[PDB]
Amino acid sequence: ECTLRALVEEYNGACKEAPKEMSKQFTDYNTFKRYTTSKKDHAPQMRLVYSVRKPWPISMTPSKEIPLVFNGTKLKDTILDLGESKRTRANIVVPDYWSKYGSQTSLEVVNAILYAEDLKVQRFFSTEWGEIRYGRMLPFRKPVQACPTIEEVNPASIPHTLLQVFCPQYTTLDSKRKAHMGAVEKLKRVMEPICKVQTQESAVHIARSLIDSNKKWLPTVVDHTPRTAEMAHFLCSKYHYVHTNIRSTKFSILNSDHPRIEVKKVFSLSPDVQVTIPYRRFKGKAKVYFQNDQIQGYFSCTDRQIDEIKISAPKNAPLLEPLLDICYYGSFIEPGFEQTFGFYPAGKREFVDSFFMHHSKDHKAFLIHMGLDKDLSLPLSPELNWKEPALSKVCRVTEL
Amino acid sequence: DRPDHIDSRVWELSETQEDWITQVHGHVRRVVECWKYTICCLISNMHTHRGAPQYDVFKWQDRSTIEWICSKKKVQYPERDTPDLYDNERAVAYKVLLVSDLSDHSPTSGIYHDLAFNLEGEAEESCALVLRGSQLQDIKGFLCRALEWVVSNNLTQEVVETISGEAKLQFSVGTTFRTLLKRDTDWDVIPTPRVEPNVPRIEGRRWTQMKKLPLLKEKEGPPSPWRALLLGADSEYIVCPPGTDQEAISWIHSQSEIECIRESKSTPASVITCLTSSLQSFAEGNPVRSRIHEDIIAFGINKKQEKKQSASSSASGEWKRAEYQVEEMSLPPWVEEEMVLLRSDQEDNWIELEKNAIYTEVDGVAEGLVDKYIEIVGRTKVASVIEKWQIAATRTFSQLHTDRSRITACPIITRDPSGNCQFWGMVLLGPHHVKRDTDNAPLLIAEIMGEDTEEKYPKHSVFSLKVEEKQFLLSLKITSFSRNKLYTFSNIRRVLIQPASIYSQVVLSRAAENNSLNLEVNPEIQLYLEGAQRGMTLYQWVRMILCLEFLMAIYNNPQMEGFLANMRRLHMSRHAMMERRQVFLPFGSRPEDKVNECIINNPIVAYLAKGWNSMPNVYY
Amino acid sequence: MNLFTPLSEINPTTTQELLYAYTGPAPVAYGTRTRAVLENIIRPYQYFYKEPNVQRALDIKTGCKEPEDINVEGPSSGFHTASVLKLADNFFRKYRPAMEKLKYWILVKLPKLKYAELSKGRQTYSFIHKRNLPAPIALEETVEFLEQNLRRKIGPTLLSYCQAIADVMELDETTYEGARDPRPWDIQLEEIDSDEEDPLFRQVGREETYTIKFSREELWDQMRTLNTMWKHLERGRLNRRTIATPSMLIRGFVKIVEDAAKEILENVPTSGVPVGGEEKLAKLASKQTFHTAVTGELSGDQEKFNECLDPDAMRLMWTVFLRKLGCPDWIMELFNIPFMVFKSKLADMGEGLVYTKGKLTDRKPLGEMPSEFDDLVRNVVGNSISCRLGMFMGMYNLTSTLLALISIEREELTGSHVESSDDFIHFFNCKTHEEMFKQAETLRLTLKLVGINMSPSKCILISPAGIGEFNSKFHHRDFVGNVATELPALVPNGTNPMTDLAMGLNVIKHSVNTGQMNLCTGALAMRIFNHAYKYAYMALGVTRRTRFMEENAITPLLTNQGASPVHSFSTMHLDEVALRRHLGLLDEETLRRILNPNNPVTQKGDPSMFFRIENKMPQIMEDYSVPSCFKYTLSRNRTIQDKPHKALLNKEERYQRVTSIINKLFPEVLIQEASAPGTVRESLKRRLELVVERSDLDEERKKRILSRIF
RNA sequence: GACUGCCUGUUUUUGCU
RNA sequence: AGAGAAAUCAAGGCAGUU
Ligand SMILES: Nc1nc2c(ncn2[C@@H]2O[C@H](COP(=O)(O)CP(=O)(O)OP(=O)(O)O)[C@@H](O)[C@H]2O)c(=O)[nH]1
Repeated sequence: ECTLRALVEEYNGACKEAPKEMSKQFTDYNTFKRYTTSKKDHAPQMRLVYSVRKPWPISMTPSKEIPLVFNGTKLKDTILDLGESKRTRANIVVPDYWSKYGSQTSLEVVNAILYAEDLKVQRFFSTEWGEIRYGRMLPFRKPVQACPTIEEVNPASIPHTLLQVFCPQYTTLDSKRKAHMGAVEKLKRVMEPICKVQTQESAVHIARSLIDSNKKWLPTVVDHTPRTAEMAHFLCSKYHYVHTNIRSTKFSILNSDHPRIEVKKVFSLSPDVQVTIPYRRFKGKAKVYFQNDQIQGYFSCTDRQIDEIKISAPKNAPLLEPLLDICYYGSFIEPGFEQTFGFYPAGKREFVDSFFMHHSKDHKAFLIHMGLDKDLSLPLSPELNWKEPALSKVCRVTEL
Repeated sequence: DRPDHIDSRVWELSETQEDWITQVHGHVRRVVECWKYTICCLISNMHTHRGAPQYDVFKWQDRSTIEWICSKKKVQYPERDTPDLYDNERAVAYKVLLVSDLSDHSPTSGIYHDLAFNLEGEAEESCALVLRGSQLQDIKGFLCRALEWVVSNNLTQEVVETISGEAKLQFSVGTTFRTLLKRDTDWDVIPTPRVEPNVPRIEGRRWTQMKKLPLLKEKEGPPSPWRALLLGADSEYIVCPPGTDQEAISWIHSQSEIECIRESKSTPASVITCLTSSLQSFAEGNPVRSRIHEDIIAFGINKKQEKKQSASSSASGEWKRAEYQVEEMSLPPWVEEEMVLLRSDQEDNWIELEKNAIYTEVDGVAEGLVDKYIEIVGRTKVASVIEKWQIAATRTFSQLHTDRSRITACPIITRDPSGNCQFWGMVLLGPHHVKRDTDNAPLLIAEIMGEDTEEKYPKHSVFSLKVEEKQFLLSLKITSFSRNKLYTFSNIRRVLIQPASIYSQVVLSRAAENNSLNLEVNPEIQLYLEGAQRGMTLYQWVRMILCLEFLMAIYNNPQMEGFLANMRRLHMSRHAMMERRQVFLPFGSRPEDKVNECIINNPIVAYLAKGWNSMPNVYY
Repeated sequence: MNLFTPLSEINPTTTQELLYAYTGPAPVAYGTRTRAVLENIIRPYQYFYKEPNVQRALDIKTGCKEPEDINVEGPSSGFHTASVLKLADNFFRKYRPAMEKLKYWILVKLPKLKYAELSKGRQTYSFIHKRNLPAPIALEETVEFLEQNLRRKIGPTLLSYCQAIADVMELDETTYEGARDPRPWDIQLEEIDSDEEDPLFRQVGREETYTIKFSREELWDQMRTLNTMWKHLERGRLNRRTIATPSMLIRGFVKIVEDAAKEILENVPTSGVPVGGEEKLAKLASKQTFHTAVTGELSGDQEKFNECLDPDAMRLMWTVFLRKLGCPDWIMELFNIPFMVFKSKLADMGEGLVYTKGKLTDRKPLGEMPSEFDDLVRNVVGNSISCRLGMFMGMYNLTSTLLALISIEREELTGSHVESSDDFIHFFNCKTHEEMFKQAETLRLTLKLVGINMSPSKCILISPAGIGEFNSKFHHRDFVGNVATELPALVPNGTNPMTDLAMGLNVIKHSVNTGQMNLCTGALAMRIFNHAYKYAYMALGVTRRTRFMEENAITPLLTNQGASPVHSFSTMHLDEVALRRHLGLLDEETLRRILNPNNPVTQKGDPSMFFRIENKMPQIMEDYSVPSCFKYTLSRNRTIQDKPHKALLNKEERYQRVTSIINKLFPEVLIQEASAPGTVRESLKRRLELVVERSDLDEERKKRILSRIF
């Protein structure tokens, strides 16, 4: 195939011309991706005026669509710029020449590149403003998500979600588990026409922009939403204010001998600094029926130990985080309720997030507390997935 | 450093799998991992079934191809716990786990069926079953041959430590580096001073109250001259018939007579030939002209060599440390007349900024305030001076090739709404090769005057210009202007922002109190004018704020910067006392000494100091 | 000044904007930095003793002094050891969450810190080329040096880099074996990459070998040596200061220490050096619910901050924190290396003091002829001079703030303190004026205890709180925006029209959000920036661009092309291209051309890009402008020719070739860092057979693709 | 010496945190 | 000359001839 042949030829050329640089470690790419002698960022405001008026003031990769002379004007130069492997100089009118006498692209490609920007423009030209009300407003800066997102994602799951969007085959099971399936398909659908090796560099940035939730410090007079945060520069000020217009599971305790007891626990950072965080716990016997999208089932409750669990799930459907929530409400697994993760926590939000990440990274606690057996009739595997060929299946589990 | 019993290929392959230099006994761990890799590669040595090798090795392979092979096998393995090698004949996985006791039959994981050896060859019973006898013999050989290596290099404790536990981070500083580190400090690497922790009780000094505001000193000396590049308030233009720049320069060059009224020693009167040649060349059609004999004097060509030769000729014989003295000059009397002339009212709007788009009523309010500000501060002499400064700076900076050896002409021509050309003056760029940010480009600026002074313009040569029965004054000066200053004066219109900010704050505060914007408010603002508290109307105040800011910008030397930085504190203290609040200072606190050091020769700093010290110094 | 002080309507504090001479020529430094360097080196030695005695002070290694030696009236360099110990203990006893987060960073975040973070810096001193070079180049050359001398492979983590630096000094002699261009004056052209009626030529480069040898002492001196430079465009001072840059052999250690200080300071409420830590001062100021009590406000600054600071004091503070936390010995043996190296610092002297004989001047070294700095001749090591006391430059601002904050934690001081290097502000809340004076003097003396030394003439206390200043942010019942502080940033940048417009709009929007601008100021700023934008890009009057568009019927459709403004005040966040598309200014025919990925002119970049206003604190902005044909890059500077070290061009072009073969086989390094263990060649190989094997082609074709691979 | 040709206008020891 | 302020620019390198 043509692209594979070109890749082979490029690899051979890299081996031939640059043998020393190709013998470096792969992790060095994080350093030599930026290895340049250019200093085009050392106070460039003082050089703009006479640098765009200088002969050959631009850098252009060699191409055939650009004639040497167009209507008496020398558009491009035949000499490669120093320090640049595949770029030469040209006249400043080449950007203007391309705007009319240039090649075209697909309409879908234009929309893909102009996706986030057009979404912002539509959001601006899609709402009805109020009447400017003047007064001695008191604006206070608060951390608010500035740019609206297609779907809420954790800051740590963004790289994994992007890897799933672009390179689902060059990823691990852990990275797939840490992804945010539910927003990956939207990005794939809206990004497909541009997911090419030619434009993968520019696609990752615009895909992150739709998914990143950077928390900027912005003035406010009323509690902003993600929508009314990117526009805070003209909706609120010191003088005017225009008025614009467990995780994901259901518990259903159902049958229960006693209600959820709350054992308040105090973690002592110091004799003088202490943190009090209570956890919900089931006492005695209970029968709780859960549901998560297409997976459903109910489990028995014997003190803080999971007596037995049975589920109905599609075949080869991941089930790690649902059973992690199941362990969360009931406090069936530790550490995460009684003893710390080696470091004393600060708040319940941080504590619950850490409980989620630590146990999603390693589910050994669930297996060791839950039950394992040597047979084949058991539905799940040590990896917490539904029917599959595997060994040492998780005991004390039946079908529903 | 590679043991002879370990293959070279596996050694170079294990070199970078894990960081062995920052691990406790990292070498022994690397040797153990090489042991495991040689065990797994030694297994499946040419062994095959169907049409593929019987065992697939997963240790130290690229994870992408590992996932690909697992996908071919319809099974998923995590990174944190992945089996060593996978058997496809029995469809089960395995992990080589060297354990000294050999009695730990308990499986480490249920995902993969583990296999173990006892460090001298014997395997666990299920491991013996799942492997062929030849493989067992080969493992016996490798373990014994590594055992002699372990015994010879007496590492029998490190090997069991590494096969027992996991990796531990370490960072070791050697004995040679430690002495070099401790050469210049009394303490050691981990400071352990043998002193009891306590806070000493130290006696200090009392804190004094600044009862009266400091009085800035006023230097005494000759009046300061006009050191700015252009002329400022004493700058006029010649009305010309409508047309292009060349069509006006030709008209000036044709209908004019040049005679010298004043001839300063700094700029010889013989440099007028360069100006006449430049105007002639620009009239013909070529802005860039070659050199003439007078250009050497005009732009100081080959002046460095001449000065160096003269300095070499004139020698004394001491080689003393250089002492540069900066002359102290008092406040010139032309600052007040400059400030009152720059506030004068013209007839045209000299601020022509393209209007922004208006999509929301917030912008309509925003553009209304900007339009009113431009109306206030546009028909004013200072606006015209800002304009002429901007054209003078930009038509030189843009056509400053920054590498040139011929004289360049950059006329200062504007246009009135009636279309008549306005020849403010001409800037003659000379041979320039500026690279550093401190290099100066030679200039010869000819400018139309309104009135000569000879105590304000000592280095300017004044000529008499007669154009159609009208008598103007032409001033020629020899200046050297750096690239940074040309750049920062190309954006001279930015000075409008600060008075605009003040005006905007006043108007928006009035709108806030009235809950409605007026944009026509003319507030009465009280100020310490001529000592007594008088009042202005925010229209001439903002105008003269603009004039003062323009004078400050064109006179921005390090003295002005330091003076303002050390004067913001005094202004804040004045604000504090104006609110019936008391100000206290530490022992040796004299905040006026950091201000008096910046008052040396700049005229605007002297004007600001005189304005400060004319105010009341105590607020009862 | 009488026009800048309104007595009615707006207050004089709102007129601090007018007290800036910005938009004018920023002061620039002329000549030799050697006098400033020697002054900044002799100042710590002069201030050690109450009676100035430089000669005795030059024999002091650790600036520990008895309590009675501190000059309560004037600057005093040094510290009190017992006071530092007790103050660090008091700081550790409070702010326990900060210490726990430090421990988390040490045992969860430090082990996986990569040395590739050193490449995101800027110009560093190079011990091989004896000049300042870009951070990636210096990092590459020092990594190659360590690999060649230690005969092993440097680990990706920064801990491995630091261990390699620690181990290379154990050797006696070291060599580099670099590359040079024999004759940079013999530019030779070859016809390559094109021969079809449009010939393309690329310059060829000849290479030789340095083979330079370093001994242990010379390498140690180069590690100690920190190159000095003028601070150009320094707005705010009459006297020019001097900046300095350390070598690449200490920068990893320094980064470790500074990151530890960052995750300490981001969690304490008394620090302002966090970026989001300057907005807590608004909360402190709004905390004005005093119950009719004497509440002052002391805004001030510290004199000789980099001179009166002994590295041993902050070294002791760091080891106290690490010992009370429970960290192992090697942790404190890793956090103490930077301070002991800078204890033996070798400041690089300039080109020599200016000696004159009549009118001609000569640049002579410090040793030759008598000068004012005759006491420091004994400290001259070649062209570099040692200085044990003082910091001499601000590489440690975070841990310096840490020292100033541990000084704060006493029992007498019961106020609110905010510390940002030099500038600071205190909010006393006492019962009587005498108690306030006692607390202020206790503050002064305690900062002098560790050597912080507030400038007497720069600290002003207002007994009724409400008026003050901090980092050019003035306070009068609230913090008033200062438009002047960001005026030098309204000039268009110098990268390309799209990025320039994006940065201009983002700067104006940020100034509006912070309160430094409002409706009219922001709109006028935009109108001025638009004209500056159009002029700078040859879109005003008759120019070459306008001519080329005139005799080619190329109508202007973009702002950089001379079209009408499209960005309003409400739309600084919107991008030009999408805004013009929605309003009907750009048709699909033009869009499919300018946005065509096959553009030969567009240059790929990143949303986040370096932004420095004028020699100020570096900042990071957002560049959301789409990669159209107008997002180009300027031509490379060609001063590098005629220089022996032009061989860096060949190395960087080879590295660009390798970066081009990567990013095409590895669609994952764009999203995250590179983590595959092995060489570039082996990884590229394996990925090639993987991509060809995972494709859908005939088996014989796959075999021939494999055969063509070598 | 100067005198022919070539090169560079941020990379010449000079914008660090 | 001048710019300027605590010391610099007012062109600098290289190859050949000499
Ligand atoms: N790393 C950097 N630190 C800087 C820079 N500019 C200022 N600083 C910091 O500011 C402080 C330097 O201020 P000085 O030591 O000159 C003290 P002050 O401001 O009072 O000046 P003088 O009164 O003239 O001594 C010190 O903390 C530095 O780290 C800079 O460009 N880089």
